[PDB]
Amino acid sequence: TPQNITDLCAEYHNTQIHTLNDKIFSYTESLAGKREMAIITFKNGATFQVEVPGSQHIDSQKKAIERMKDTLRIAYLTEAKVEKLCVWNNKTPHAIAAISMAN
Amino acid sequence: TPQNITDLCAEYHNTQIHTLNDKIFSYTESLAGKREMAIITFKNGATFQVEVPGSQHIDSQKKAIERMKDTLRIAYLTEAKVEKLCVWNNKTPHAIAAISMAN
Amino acid sequence: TPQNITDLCAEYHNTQIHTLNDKIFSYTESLAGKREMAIITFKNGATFQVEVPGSQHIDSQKKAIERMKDTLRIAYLTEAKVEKLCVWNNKTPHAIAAISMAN
Amino acid sequence: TPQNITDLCAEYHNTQIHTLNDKIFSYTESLAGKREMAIITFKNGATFQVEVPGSQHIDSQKKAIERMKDTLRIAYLTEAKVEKLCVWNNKTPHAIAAISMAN
Amino acid sequence: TPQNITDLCAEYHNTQIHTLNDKIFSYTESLAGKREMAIITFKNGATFQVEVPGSQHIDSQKKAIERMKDTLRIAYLTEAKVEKLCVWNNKTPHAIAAISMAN
Amino acid sequence: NDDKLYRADSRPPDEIKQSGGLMPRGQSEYFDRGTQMNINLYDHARGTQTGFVRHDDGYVSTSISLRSAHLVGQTILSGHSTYYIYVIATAPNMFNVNDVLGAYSPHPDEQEVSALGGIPYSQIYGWYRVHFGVLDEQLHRNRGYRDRYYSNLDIAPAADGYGLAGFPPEHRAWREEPWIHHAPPGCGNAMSNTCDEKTQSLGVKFLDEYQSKVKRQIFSGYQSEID
Ligand code: NA
Ligand code: NA
Repeated sequence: TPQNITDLCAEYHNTQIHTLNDKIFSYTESLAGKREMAIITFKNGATFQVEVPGSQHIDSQKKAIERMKDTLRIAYLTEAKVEKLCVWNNKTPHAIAAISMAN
Repeated sequence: TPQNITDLCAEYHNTQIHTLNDKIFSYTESLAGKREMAIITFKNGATFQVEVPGSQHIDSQKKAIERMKDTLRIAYLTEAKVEKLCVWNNKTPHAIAAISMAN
Repeated sequence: TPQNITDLCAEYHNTQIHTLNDKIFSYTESLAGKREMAIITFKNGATFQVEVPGSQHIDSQKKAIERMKDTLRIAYLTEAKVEKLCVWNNKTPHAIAAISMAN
Repeated sequence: TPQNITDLCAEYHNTQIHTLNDKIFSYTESLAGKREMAIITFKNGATFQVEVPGSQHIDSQKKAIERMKDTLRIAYLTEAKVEKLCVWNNKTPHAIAAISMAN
Repeated sequence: TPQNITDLCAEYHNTQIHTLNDKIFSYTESLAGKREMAIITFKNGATFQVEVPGSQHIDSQKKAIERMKDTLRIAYLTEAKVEKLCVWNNKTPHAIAAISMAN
Repeated sequence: NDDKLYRADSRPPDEIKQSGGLMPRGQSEYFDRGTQMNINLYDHARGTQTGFVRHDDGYVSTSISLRSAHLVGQTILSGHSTYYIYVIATAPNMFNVNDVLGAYSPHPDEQEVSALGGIPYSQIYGWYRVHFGVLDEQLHRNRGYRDRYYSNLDIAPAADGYGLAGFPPEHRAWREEPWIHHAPPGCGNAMSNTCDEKTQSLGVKFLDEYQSKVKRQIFSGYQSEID
């Protein structure tokens, strides 16, 4: 099993690491139908989403999607430094697969 | 997929953006039957609701409604600055569809 | 739809507003069978319950009862000033229907 | 309906109140199979459990058991003073039925 | 029923205690399919996972896995000192079975 | 109430966030009991300023106006190109030095108010920048500041500090009012070093208790609700 986000990210196609080492600049959340999602930005302009749950997701991911939105909200509010994001780069904005926090 | 709250809001009929750039002044929550809802106000008097879940909502929204109530409560308690709300203006008070937070 | 706790409260029979403008003095929580409930007090001695879920509650209220207990715990811990409670005053102690926080 | 933890506790057989008026000294949590439980201690050596869910519990308690574990974790982390515990003393360690926090 | 994490851990064959007495250095969370998991590290390099739920888990553990991930996130954010971890050492990284926190 | 205090400090905001606030000397982080620094108000108050506004012996000193803090700043940090004046809420970790030490206050014209254990980041409202000694009037607000919590609090009453005053074991103050009614065991009243040990242990206990309140205020917002 991977020991860090970089090795985890490399297990998937169409992913890359972004190294931010910064707090989240903005947090957006929507309950609107078919757009039940979160979007975050950093001060450098980088923008990321947690995807709307859909047919691209397996059942085991549904709870993890909810958890990730929880994590991003509390990271935003507490000004926690985000180390890296693993994202899918075949979506716009890039879709979060994993997050690491350090420092 | 939208990259920000303004573009998300524009995907829906009967919505508008309110720009607050302020913390929530009051948070109200109800468990009374058929009024299981939250209401927030800002110091300018603007008042917004998270709607009671109902037949106007699709199943995918039910979890997002619960999350939004969570978000407003913690935003209130942490004095987080609300940037914008996307709301449905065909309800009174206006019904929250999305929130953005940025300082 | 009501725009504040007072108007919400007035929709129901056997309710009243208590204006506390004070933090919760004590928080009590029970998992004992048939007493799965929370009790709060204020320093003036006023005592309020979140009722054990029962046949007086419709299904939509079950999630709201859980939410209210979450809200009272975090309000207690953060020493948040409770503005008003809407309660059913035909129960002893008075049973919480809604809460507002401001100031 | 009881209005305080002492009167609540007296409704059950094989219970007693412990008056701690102190923060939790340690918090332990386990996901090991058949030991899905939490254990707390105080600096006086007193040790308490939230029991593994089992046939001694009715359905209405399942959610309350989960809530109690949540309450103990956040009380531990915030160094919140525990006033009293109501416990079953026919288990070792004594099994938590209710908690009160004040001051 | 055990009264502490050391005695709990000794109830299993394929477990061991690690004594850290340190805050979590990094927290990583993944929603990627088949890697719905959390990873923590300490400054000494020690790395631990909360396993992806699978057939090695009985139903009672599923909720406890979710709770553990919640615990690790808030421990990380609050810089709470982790005393000991009980882990399964037939996985790499070692898989958390229990945690104790004390100063 | 929403009274503020002020303190010039070369330590920049990033360092203060990292340290969890404005620390006394020898203390790297606000919640780090690790190994325990000496805590003694009397010793703090009589400490000499070299590179720092008084921050020794377990307390961090502040002024009651921006003007005072700035003037004090310029006598100490005038060699620094940039320094900061931090704007600090009143709360019951703060002791008015003159009121606590009374006639024995060493620098009474300074009108100092000192934070036992330092000042948590969440108690810092904001900061000004000072350039070479020249004040930039732009108040940078602290995101991690909690207004409703701190605007509801005041400094400690002096009576909460008299027992922490830290006068020498045989000093006259311990047999005089008000301190005689608060004197730690061994301080003017009946193993060597009792007064010093008790003064220290009373300070540690105060700080442990106060830290619990801060943890409760901040950490309660990391709670994420489930089910
Ligand atoms: Na104040
Ligand atoms: Na004396």
